[PDB]
Amino acid sequence: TDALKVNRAPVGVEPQEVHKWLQSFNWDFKENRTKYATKYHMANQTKEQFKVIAKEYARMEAAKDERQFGTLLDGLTRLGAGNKVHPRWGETMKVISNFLEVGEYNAIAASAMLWDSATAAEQKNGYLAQVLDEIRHTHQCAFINHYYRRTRAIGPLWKGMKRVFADGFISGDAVECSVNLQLVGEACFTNPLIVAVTEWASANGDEITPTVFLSVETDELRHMANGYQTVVSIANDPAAAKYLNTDLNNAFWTQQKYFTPALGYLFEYGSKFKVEPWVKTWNRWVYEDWGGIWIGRLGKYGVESPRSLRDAKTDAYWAHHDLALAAYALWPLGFARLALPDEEDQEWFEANYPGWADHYGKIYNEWKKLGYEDPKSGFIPYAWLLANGHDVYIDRVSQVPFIPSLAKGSGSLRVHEFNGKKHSLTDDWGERMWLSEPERYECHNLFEQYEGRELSEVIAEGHGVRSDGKTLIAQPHVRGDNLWTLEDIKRAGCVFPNPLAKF
Amino acid sequence: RQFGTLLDGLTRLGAGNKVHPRWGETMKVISNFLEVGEYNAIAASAMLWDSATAAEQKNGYLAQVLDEIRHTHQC
Amino acid sequence: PTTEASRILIHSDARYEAFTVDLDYMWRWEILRDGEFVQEGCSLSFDSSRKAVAHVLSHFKRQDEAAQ
Amino acid sequence: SRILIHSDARYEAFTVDLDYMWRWEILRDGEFVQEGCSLSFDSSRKAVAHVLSHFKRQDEAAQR
Amino acid sequence: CYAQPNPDWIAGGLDWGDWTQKFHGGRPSWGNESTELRTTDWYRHRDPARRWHAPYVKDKSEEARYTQRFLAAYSSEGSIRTIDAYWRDEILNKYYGALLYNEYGLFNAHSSVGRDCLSDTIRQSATFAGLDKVDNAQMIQMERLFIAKLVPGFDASTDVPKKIWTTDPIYAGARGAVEEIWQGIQDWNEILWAGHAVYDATFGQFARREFFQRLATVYGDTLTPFFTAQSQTYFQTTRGAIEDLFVYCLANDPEFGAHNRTFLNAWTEHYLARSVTALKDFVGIYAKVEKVAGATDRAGVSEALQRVFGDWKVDYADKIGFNIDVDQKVDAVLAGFKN
Amino acid sequence: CYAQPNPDWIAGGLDWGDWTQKFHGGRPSWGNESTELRTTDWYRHRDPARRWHAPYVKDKSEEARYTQRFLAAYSSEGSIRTIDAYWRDEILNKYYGALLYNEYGLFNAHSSVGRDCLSDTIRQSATFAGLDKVDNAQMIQMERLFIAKLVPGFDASTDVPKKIWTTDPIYAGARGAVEEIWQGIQDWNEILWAGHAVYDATFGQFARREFFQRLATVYGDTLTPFFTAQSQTYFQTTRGAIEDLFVYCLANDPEFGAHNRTFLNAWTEHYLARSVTALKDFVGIYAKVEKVAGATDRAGVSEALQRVFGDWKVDYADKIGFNIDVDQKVDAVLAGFKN
Amino acid sequence: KREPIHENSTRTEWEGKIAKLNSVDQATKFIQDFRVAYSSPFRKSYDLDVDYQYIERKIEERLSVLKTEKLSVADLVTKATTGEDAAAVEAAWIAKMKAAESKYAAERIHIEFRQLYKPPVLPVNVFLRTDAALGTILMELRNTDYYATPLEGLRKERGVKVLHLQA
Ligand SMILES: [Fe+3]
Ligand SMILES: [Fe+3]
Ligand SMILES: [Fe+3]
Repeated sequence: TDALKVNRAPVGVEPQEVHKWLQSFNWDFKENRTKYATKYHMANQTKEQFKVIAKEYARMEAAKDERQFGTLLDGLTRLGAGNKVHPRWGETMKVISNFLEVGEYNAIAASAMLWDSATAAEQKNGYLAQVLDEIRHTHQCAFINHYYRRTRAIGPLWKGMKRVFADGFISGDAVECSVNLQLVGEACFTNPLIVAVTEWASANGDEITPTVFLSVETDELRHMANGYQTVVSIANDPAAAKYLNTDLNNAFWTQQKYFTPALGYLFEYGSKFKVEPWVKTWNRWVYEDWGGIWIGRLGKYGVESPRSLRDAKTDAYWAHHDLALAAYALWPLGFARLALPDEEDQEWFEANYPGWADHYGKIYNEWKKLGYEDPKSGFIPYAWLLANGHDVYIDRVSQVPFIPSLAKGSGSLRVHEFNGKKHSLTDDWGERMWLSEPERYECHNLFEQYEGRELSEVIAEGHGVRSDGKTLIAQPHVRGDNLWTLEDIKRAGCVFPNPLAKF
Repeated sequence: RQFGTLLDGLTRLGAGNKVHPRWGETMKVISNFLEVGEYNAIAASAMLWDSATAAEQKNGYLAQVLDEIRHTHQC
Repeated sequence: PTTEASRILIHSDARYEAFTVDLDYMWRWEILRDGEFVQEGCSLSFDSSRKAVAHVLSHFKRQDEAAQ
Repeated sequence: SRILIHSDARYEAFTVDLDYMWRWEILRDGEFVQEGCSLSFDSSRKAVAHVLSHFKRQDEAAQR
Repeated sequence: CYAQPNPDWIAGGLDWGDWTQKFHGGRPSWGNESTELRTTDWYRHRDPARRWHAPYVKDKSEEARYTQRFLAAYSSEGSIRTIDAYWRDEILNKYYGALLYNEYGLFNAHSSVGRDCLSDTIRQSATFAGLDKVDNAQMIQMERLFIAKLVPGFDASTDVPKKIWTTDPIYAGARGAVEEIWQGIQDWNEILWAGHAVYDATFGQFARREFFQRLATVYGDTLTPFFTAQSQTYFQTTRGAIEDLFVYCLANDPEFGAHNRTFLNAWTEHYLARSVTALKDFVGIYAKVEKVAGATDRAGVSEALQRVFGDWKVDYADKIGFNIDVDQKVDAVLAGFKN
Repeated sequence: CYAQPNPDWIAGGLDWGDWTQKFHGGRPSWGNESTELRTTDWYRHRDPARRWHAPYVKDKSEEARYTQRFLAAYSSEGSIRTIDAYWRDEILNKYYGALLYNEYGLFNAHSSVGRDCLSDTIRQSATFAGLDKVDNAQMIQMERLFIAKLVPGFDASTDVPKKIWTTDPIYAGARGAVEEIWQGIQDWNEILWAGHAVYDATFGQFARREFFQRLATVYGDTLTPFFTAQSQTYFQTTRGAIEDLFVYCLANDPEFGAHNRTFLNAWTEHYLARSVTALKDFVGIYAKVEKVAGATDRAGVSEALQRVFGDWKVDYADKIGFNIDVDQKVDAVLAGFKN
Repeated sequence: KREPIHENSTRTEWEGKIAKLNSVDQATKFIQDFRVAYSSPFRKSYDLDVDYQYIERKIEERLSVLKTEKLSVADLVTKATTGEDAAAVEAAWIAKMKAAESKYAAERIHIEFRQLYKPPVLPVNVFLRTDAALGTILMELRNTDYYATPLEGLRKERGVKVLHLQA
């Protein structure tokens, strides 16, 4: 009888039990499809690798945060005591954390866009879970950066950073944005990156980046599944055979254009201790592991290695040394303190990049001689650059600086004029992007925003001066002696040109 | 937190030994004596909870009962 | 009980162990200290699983070395 | 009725009299770190000094 | 709070220049064309609950673990034995399940919101608002699967609830409201304002609070209140943040207040009608319910409706100067009472 | 948890020799004189929940914080408005507060247990069971204080509940039982067994689950179920421990099993008798609640009594071999039922 | 030479003539000319490159307030500020785009539609779904055989004046 008999064994409801029916939560109506422009249709029956409902998500992540935040506090108090970290890595930390926050924030919106693109509840759920993860981690960065805004927009690296970490994630076909975010961004560069930084940072006494980065590493398998499900959900769409490999190749080129020189500059110039030279690393991550093995296993769904992979390899040998020239030549526009390679840095460089000494080694030596580090020298190495015909250009598409007279890399200048405006492009893949799609690529470079202004007023307007009011955040050295102030920059009498005036 | 810190603290003592050997022994004595005291304090505080008439004073002893329990579980 | 379907032991010393398993789309690895789960990760391949676990272990071991 | 008994670059410590006992506290970088009690003001200071010695030993070791 | 790389040509932005890369056609990464509302500072919004990941996830975890402990103890108690069997099989299993489809639709309206909105705190509130709604849906299904484990022959498949949500006239007006809020607009302020401040604060509050929670408390349903307690808590937490964004930050913007109220009032007008329809269709469900004097009949239903519209007037309508005649709205819905 | 310094003349000890210090007259610090029961090993019991301090306070913390979030949202909802004012003012406020004394009494009975008993895990299980009971008492008062904040003129003072508990005949049987179990014995296995396994499992279960929880979901009460969910979850957790100690370890001790059953059956007879008496007094309360077919008529109470006694037979009686005629016990209680 | 980034004389004077717009029709024609003159790659002039984005905002704000001050709810919902039926605009520009015989014909239709009808001229909802449907077609055409034309010929196709080609 109902009122008396029943099973009184203890029972709950486990999450995979509620996840079994999640797919059926969606229903058919004619307007039921993504609001964003796309060439593809993610298939309505695609599945999610993890059977996680909202309550289970909260339970698993509340648990991690429990001890992870505890460990993070302990790391911050221990670092608040001693000298701790080596100074050079101490600077690379501030840049790493500032860039990470940008990317984790924009990833929130890229993942939301992807959730909108899917029609299966399960694939929506997978994307949703990455939204929540990117949120958790931006909050970790708020906490971190709270101890350590218009001051980073001043520089020239921040702009390239903004393509591969921000605009590339959210502006385009959602599929192309997935390739920027998961299939290339995370699978090829950042997931390998965060485990490697764990060793490099730890070797410089930085406890905080390993802690934060390992916490991020806990989640990446879900992000790589999201990337995979993008490709899978569209592999039966005839649009895929037509388009997927162009979107992939273009997005692979966008990501490698910034990270190939950027990361190598980070590792080899932002650390004293060097685990192994970046060019061998690059060829292992990108060419062999990502391009060989992983993309190889995606051929199942009609994915082919980027046709531009071989150009990318050709550039990986010197690109980060070229970029380092530009960063050193422009230090007053940045937000961290640079260190010229010391005597063993040079030895290591020559050892691993035969030719480094005859080229970059001598330039930096001459800059040191001409007063690179001396705040009484009124010397700005960008001026020496112009004053010896070594102009700096900015790729209209990628935003990566290019110095054709000093570059040992594989990029070449193309200066075009369209409808009354001159544009500089620096490789064959960017130039096709801009020729095919001018209206996607109108980003002003700094030479245009700051034209014919003195260097010091640009810095000062940007707030790149310490609480002091006169001493620059940026510095050409890492010692606590002989610091540069606005006056010392102004002495140089540096005024931005238009590098395309001569054409 | 205190459990988190005890953990991180407890792995470090493990891969090698940073503690002077004499105090190493003293730890063994201190932690044995601690355990006994915290255990009996549970029952002592229950006897006092039995002794009070006022529910507030009962409550105060009860809080100490739970406190002594809490720490036996760290041991 | 290792097979072609199983997980694979990629590190074993007095204190640390690390495993990795092929999940088609990715490879999942974990690191154990004194038998207890410490850290979880993923790589594109067996090969990069090993390199990844080696990075994280260099960090752990440096932490241990700094406790003496 | 809070009394500051320690103050340096990083640590602060206060005690307060609650008649039956004295409750003290320690701040590291403005973050409440540790609570305690002592019989008197004097024993508050000796207690705070003991813990601060431990916290600073930790700070010393985490650099050298 | 201030992570989004917004330029000075978006209210609040501190960067300069055009975006690094835009959509084909020229749509910016983020831009003013995404909404009809305007403001001097898109970053002004602050969740009144201070909900960031660590507290938001912490709280939901507590409710997750307690829910399972409570279920293990509930099946042990046998308290499902006094549930009224008709309510359980005919009204709860079927029509409370169809409401999972309703909450699911409201969660998916947030997806384009999380892509398009113009500040980090609004993206954060939006996402937690949408995660709670899929929580609501999953929780209803969790209840049904639990009852299925205590009551042999109780079918916890979603087939019937989905057929009811897609074809049964009781929910036609609801399904219509949700389908327009989700897949029919893209103004992200309009999605949030229509979904939480108008539709959900009238129909949603009626269906969750006035019908299934209230009626479970007259039919001896000891199980469903444990679940509507969570939906109702999530509604109030979300109302807190919706209020700060649309009332304090936008309808009182020091320069665009009157502007924003115009659009808010227009919106409210449109979706108040859609809400009234959904209710009027929904109130036909009482035809299938055993009569109870202060609750399941016209006098009571009128009182319930008087609470929804009256509360809504004081909490939303009067704050933006929108005029509502509770009595008329109540009558408009009661025209559907069908008794 | 073998840390209580027990010698080899208390069952399961390793230490040797007398206590260093005893009571005046010679009572040992711990001794078999503390209980009628015997066993080969007192450290055998294991709490099935393995709820040590960390997990026991974790879980209660989640419940504590969720409770305040639920309350702040419930006040915002205005859900108090559909409750039977009569149930609210004349049954809940008065008779539910009286129930707090019952819970408070049960808590106190654990004070001697905490001191006297012979194993450290039993000491832990007993203390947490104690804590939950006083929690129950404080939570009832918490709900009363909450209603006082919403309905004007509602008096949350304990005066009337206390008068009703000490003098109203509805609770006389109960207060006697609690007074006896708390202050009328000191066998610490008799306190635990009579307290949890017999009295609270029949009368407490009837009063908390069958009357206040069940009837709240008949009279429109959407607040009280939130609070009975906590005490019912807590009752089920404790029964897990109580059953393990008295049924696995004690009533089946390889050597004293039968010995312990004689006393266990002796105890049950006596305290079952007090329970029936307490239930017989209590059922008088039906004469002042409104009649609802199936819940408050004689057939509803009968079926409620059949659940309590039938459940109790299965969960406890049959497991120590105590014979109860469920129909006879029910008819005994109904003799106090007016209808 | 240049002025500060966020506050300069160009933006000031432009806000000056923007304040004085007093009708939906005046403001509409103001914003359409301004967009045409200064935005996109087909823009008439790069004179205001550094300032048109801020200035566009200020026009957008002025136009939108005028829209709420002088127009009815039905016009806010269903009409562009040109007087046209917003639905009819969407149908007409999608129809034009589906008929474009080439990616270069498509890109011009899409760029102009944004130039003329970007909010607050079209109602936001009508604008965003039209923009999206045009983006679909434009990507479907542009990403067909995307690497087939060699770079030299692509430059001609774009109509670019090659100022330089490093060797
Ligand atoms: Fe991330
Ligand atoms: Fe990631
Ligand atoms: Fe103690």
